Amino acid sequence: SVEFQVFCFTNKIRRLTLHLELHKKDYSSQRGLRKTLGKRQRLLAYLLKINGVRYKELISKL
Amino acid sequence: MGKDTIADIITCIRNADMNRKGTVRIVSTNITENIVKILLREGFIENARKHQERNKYFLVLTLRHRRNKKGPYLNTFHLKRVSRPGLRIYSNYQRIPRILGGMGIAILSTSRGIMTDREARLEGIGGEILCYIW
Amino acid sequence: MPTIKQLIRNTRQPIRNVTKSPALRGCPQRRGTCTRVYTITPKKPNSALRKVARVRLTSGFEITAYIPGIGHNLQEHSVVLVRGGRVKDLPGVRYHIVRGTLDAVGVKDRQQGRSKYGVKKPK
Amino acid sequence: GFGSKSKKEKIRDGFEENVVQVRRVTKVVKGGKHMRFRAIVVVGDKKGQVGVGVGKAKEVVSAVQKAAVDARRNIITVPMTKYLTFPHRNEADYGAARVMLRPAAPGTGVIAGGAVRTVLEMAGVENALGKQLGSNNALNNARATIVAVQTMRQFSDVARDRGIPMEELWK
RNA sequence: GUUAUCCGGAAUGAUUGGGCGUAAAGCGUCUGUAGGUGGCUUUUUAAGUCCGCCGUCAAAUCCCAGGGCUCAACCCUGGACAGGCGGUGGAAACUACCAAGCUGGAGUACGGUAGGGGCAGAGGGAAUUUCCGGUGGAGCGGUGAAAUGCGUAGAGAUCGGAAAGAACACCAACGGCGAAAGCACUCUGCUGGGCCGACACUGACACUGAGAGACGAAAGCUAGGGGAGCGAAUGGGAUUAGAUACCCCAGUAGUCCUAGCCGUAAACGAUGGAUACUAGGCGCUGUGCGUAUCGACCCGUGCAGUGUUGUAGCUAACGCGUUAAGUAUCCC
Repeated sequence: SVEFQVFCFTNKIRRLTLHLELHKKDYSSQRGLRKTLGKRQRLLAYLLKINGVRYKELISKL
Repeated sequence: MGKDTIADIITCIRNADMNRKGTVRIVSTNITENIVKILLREGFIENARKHQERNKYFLVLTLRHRRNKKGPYLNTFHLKRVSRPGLRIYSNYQRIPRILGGMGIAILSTSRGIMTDREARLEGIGGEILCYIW
Repeated sequence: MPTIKQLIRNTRQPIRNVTKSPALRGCPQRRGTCTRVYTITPKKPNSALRKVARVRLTSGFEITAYIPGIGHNLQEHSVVLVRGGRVKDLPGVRYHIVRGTLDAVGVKDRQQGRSKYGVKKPK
Repeated sequence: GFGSKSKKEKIRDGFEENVVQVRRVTKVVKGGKHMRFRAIVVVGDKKGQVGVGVGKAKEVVSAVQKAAVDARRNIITVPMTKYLTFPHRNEADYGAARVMLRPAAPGTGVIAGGAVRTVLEMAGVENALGKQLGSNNALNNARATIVAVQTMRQFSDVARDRGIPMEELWK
């Protein structure tokens, strides 16, 4: 299941970001946010590598 | 399952018999099957057996020995790769080498199949030299 | 240095055979003008009074050149012909002076190996 | 203590001897600084039978012959099939001296560095060419050739080992 | 003969052909773009690859074979392998491509699980110093030995009362976690990461990473707090020929915190990362299965991580050795 990985990582970045911006100095979870961004980004380049229209739907969903 | 499936088998051969263990377990892809098919019939090894463990067909390969010595195999096997991934080598039917005069063989990928120097020198075809053993 | 991309950028290159004579810079031996004909000492293990002529060259450099042989005629403002070759004992002397050539006479009374010192045959 | 060692020296027509270097190696003591002689002797008949040996003693000649008695218990035979040359090329390092040996045409006298050439001109091979890659040493050099010509196989024993009956050989 | 220039030797710029623990050399560690390399099966095109044929790469040179100068040098006649590029006809194993599946690589979902992972908030008690009281009266403190200091204005010692900042004894282990730096008084909150199982899911989504970005002990600096101890500089005493020093007594910046900058360390495992394979013994940590009881044990084990001796192999040696400095592949 791929779109649950992208969507799940998106909610991960939402909850972790609204953690981090009202907190502002945790330099440990910064790596977690950046590993999630990079991991999701290699997924988006993967599904963009496979398809057009379907990845256009992944952009249009979020 | 690393980068190479041929340094897979080959490095399992060198690491197999440099510790004198006369038994190899490797994956059985098409080109591994072809190499052990053109390698059991050339007297280097003894037997190759396919089987399965979790329905994954593998090759166990029995190496040669001799009798109770300081080391039970006298002639060290000396396997070597040539056409590395990222540096492909290619030869005509001129460059194709007689390894040590012929005591080694150079298994290589013709358009026919994969041959040895005997079976690609008579053909006159040439191709990508996988590796030569001696 | 992999075959891929650390080396089809470049390995590096060695510089040259570095010139063992920075003057003479065309080719082998070059006309000189004597400026000083002083005498200096070698490093610590040796002990001598080696007699060098600091010489201006026609190239554009000025350089202290050694004077071989025993006798020497070389006064102030004479003309010599320097050649390459490092005298080890003297710091700074890089060059020799040819003997028997222009305005630098051959050595006095030498009968072993004369072509290095510019002395014609006796007998 | 019978005397003069005439019968006991074994006149050495069977093994001809040469040094290849005699370096004076020295140790210091409380009294001072005293030296012994390390000689390296390569023994061998021209039949194909050589071996190195080191020795050291305060005399020169006892170090040479002492290295010889160490050497003439250390012999391999040279696999040299053809008209006094080599079956195939070989390379084998020992320590930090690497030696590439290469067979030659019969119109080629042995060309190698002094230690390698010494153990081959005593080995009775006539047609080889061996470059030395690595050390300036003489002992590990020569002993590296000895290891580089132990591991060398003819065509008859490779034909015997592989099981292939016979072809692919001009002679 | 000397000199100069060039190549060799020189594997001393390394594709053939080197290295990076300690010899010169692994970025401090990590994320990731470009780019490089990449699992298995089946099918398609042939760009690479290979084979045939054809065109051309002037002549001279070099190579072979003849011939001519009395030979040679040199001249001449004929021939051609390489190898380059192009046209064209074939092959499909490998790289690439087209399409379709696959799961062990990688993830996710789920259930557990361990932790000084991080940050924030609360709370804690020894100890030290200072102050305030009661006592008592001559030294206390310090040293190799002394002295400066403090002390009759009552020191130190002892008991009580406050206040202050900073650090957190035993537990502490050749232990756990983090990418490294680092992280230990306890509790709470938010939150990272790891490990293990079932097929529960997708189907190669992988590795590395130029430039880039982040973090990055300590000392340092800007701004504001705070300041007990310790303590560069400084000052005094001592030792000393001399002492700007080691010793001692005071002692400022600093040490701590807020917000930044700085971006270096023996940032060390003196060892970049990743995958696959190659004896064992003795351990520790986390989980999983079976035995044993039915419950804690306890034995073997499946893995992951951490350590100590050690076979093979490598190494100049010392040593390293499944967490390689082994065998190979990739990337910087």
